Amino acid sequence: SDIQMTQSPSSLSASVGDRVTITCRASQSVSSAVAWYQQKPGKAPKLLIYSASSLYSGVPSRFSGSRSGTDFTLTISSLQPEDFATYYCQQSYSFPSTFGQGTKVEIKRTVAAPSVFIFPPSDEQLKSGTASVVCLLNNFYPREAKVQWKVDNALQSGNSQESVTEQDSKDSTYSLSSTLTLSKADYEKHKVYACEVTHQGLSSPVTKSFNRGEC
Amino acid sequence: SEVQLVESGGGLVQPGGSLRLSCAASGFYISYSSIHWVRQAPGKGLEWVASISPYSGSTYYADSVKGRFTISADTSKNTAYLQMNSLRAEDTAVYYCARQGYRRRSGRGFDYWGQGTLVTVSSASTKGPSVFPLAPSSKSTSGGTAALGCLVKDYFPEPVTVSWNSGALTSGVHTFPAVLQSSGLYSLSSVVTVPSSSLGTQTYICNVNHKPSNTKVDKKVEPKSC
RNA sequence: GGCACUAUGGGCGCAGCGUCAAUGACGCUGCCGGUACAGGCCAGACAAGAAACACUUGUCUGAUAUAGUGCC
Repeated sequence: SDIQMTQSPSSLSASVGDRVTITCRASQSVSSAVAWYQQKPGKAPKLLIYSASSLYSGVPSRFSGSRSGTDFTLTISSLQPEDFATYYCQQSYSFPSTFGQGTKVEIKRTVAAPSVFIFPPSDEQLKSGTASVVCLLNNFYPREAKVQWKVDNALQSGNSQESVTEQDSKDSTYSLSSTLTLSKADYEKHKVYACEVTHQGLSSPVTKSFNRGEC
Repeated sequence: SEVQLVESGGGLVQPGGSLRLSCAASGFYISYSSIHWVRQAPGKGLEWVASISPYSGSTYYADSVKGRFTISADTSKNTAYLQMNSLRAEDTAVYYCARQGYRRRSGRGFDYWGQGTLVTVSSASTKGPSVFPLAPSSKSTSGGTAALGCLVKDYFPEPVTVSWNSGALTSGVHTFPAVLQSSGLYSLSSVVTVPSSSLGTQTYICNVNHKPSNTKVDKKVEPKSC
């Protein structure tokens, strides 16, 4: 069987100065053949720890590796600003080699509720035979957020796609964009298109909606 | 400081097609270390693929590629290779080759990696975007500010460039990551937040540029009123 | 796997010939099976060589082993 590497947390929100520990557990004994990496968006990985506890040459000492059996935790004693990135465990105990899925470290800030906007389809797009209905949630924290589309109160599945921004450089908030796709015909069969936004900064789920053919 | 690895030769290739990545070494003799290929899907994590061993030519594969990919080295050229065959939509990624260090110095840790080459596999032809305004109005106003934007719809391949007022407008914009539609095309939107009172007083134009299809599109976004 | 019992063609008995199987097992003889020292050699383990495997070189286990059964 191939060895499994599964990481926890899958993402972690912390602030500079935090003690951060990322854990990773192999599905069989892998002795100490475990490597850690830091990867920043768009750039290639950088080795932090080898032999599961050997601090790689030139990597700052706030990084350290640690083992208990199949338990591998990479810990950073005191988070610094250039540490916000993705982290990886890897087993090189046997071929085939295996990476963990990755723990992204994001900047913790005060809860910020989304501003919700919705946009009905253009007259231009509807002329093409397609209707795309867009909901924007703007400048929120944390990332976790339910977007639920309703067409005449029917909950939608399998007809929407979401996209999220990277944490903002200046307010460390995110923006998400859910777009509902319908055929033009499917669109004119109904009246009320709605976006339901459920979030921690909101007392209760907020909804933005429109009626097909509204001024 | 002087070790460097330079992948080269990736690109678009149709499903079932073949592509040979290169991995040029410099700063060290490639023969005495183990050389890998790692891939990373768009937005996904790193996925180990392949390796070839010093002095033996022992090669290894991950299950997902076994029997299609052929890792090799050419020590006269100080270069490693990845031959890829019967490529699939799933094989779309940025590919790194990596040097596993010297045993006494870095264990089996990968101490140098290339900057990666982009391998995109699709049956999708090149196609310039449709831009459709996301018109501002009520339902897109939260007090002093309004949200407005453009939908860049049904283009291939990545990337497009989206600027506002030919670059003059930048702060408060978000251009979103492309999302791949089950049609094999990409599609994104870009939104801008502005002070609401400017809706009558400042014009706004999304500038959508998609070099692969050599199309440049300006869409004036105008409010909807009543 | 561990334990306990029991047995013990050199860790390398082959002319070997097969078979499964992709290489060790299996089977089948036939000789020889006397005894011990071997040489040599092989396999496992480990270590180092720019070194996951392979290789080279070094030690080490090869009755502390090997096997059938019983037992958790």
